Amino acid sequence: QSALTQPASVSGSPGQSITISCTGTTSDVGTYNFVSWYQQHPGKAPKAIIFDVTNRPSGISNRFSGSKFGNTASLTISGLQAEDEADYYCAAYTVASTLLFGGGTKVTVLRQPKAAPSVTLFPPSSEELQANKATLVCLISDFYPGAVTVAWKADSSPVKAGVETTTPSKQSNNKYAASSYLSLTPEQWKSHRSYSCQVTHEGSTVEKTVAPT
Amino acid sequence: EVQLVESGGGVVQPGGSLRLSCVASGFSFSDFGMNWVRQAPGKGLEWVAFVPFDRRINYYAESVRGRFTISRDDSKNTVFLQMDSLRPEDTAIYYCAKHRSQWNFWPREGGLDHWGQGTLVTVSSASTKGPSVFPLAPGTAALGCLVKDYFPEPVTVSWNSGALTSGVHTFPAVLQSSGLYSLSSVVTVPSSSLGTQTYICNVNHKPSNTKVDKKVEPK
Repeated sequence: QSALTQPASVSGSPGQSITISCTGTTSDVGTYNFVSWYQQHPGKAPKAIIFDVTNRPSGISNRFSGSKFGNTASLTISGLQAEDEADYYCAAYTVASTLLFGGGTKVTVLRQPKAAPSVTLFPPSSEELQANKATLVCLISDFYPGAVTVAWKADSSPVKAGVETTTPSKQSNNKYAASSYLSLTPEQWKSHRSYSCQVTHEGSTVEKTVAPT
Repeated sequence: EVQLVESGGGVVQPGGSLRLSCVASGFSFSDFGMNWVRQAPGKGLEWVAFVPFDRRINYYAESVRGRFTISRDDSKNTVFLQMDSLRPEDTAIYYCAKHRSQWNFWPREGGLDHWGQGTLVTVSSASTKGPSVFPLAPGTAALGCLVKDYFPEPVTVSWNSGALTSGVHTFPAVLQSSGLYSLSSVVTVPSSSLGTQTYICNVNHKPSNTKVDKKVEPK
């Protein structure tokens, strides 16, 4: 019942080829040849590009093509162009007669250097504490391509309660920014030795820590 | 050209009900099945429901089964989504989507060939409520303002009444488990200016006639 599995992020240079994967089980992708792909540019409706594993509607460039093998479907884009930059979604018909969408993949057409994020971790201000609330703010800035995942550590244990992360959007300087919030009580904040914001970008991880001092 | 026009989305309390419409033209409406698909802002697509071209059986995602009801009125080229027992996690943009294959009784062959621009449904139990603004205190430095617990959208944030624009970034709002919005606005500045230069964020929340100015300082 969870989304079909897709890579978070995939990127290539103009001219290159990339393939996105979509992995299900014998309950959907493995049994049925009714896998479709959709393209969605930011703030726009999705647009169909591939149906029934391999077929292409009229109007869709044939640089796009699809295949399947076992529990994995694949979309392949060749001769990568700037306009191909978008999110890509697969979807599979299931044995329950439902349609199951994958988690999506951000496809970046590389037009600038890879840039690791700068992370600044803000403890709750004193004013917020006076108001009986505590929010840790994790500011993530200057990264390319625009995809990260954020993890919060309390002292040394994982925490995902009261976390809220925005999705990367462009900054004025043309790189990406994102933010994550950890809400908790002043008791929680004062009790632990530390809290940590962990940001993962292109297989790399940068970490910031704050302590009530 | 195929046209799909959704409407009816808006704010509704948890446990409440709301009914979306999709009016369609540019194809023979009665020969195709229709779908509803949803997307929480900046998240992935999630298939909601399908109604076949001619009465038979409607299919639903497990997450909406028993609460949601799809249907159609061919006489007006309209598909409906009746949403009852709304939960906060139902907040999403709802798209209406034509099924590609003619005369099909399952959302099967062909995928979804055309989609509308969508309608936004916000599931919160909250009313007009002004933000509380807290400072995020700072060779470069990051400083900012946390704009907390307001409803509904939007706020707007300037720095120093507009004179400061370089290195500014106002994030998108997050809807919290409380049914309220929070955003941050940030400026990256020269460390060497922290003592001398004054940084004030101006937070405007039109829905409540609230403006807040907050000088943010080191330490």
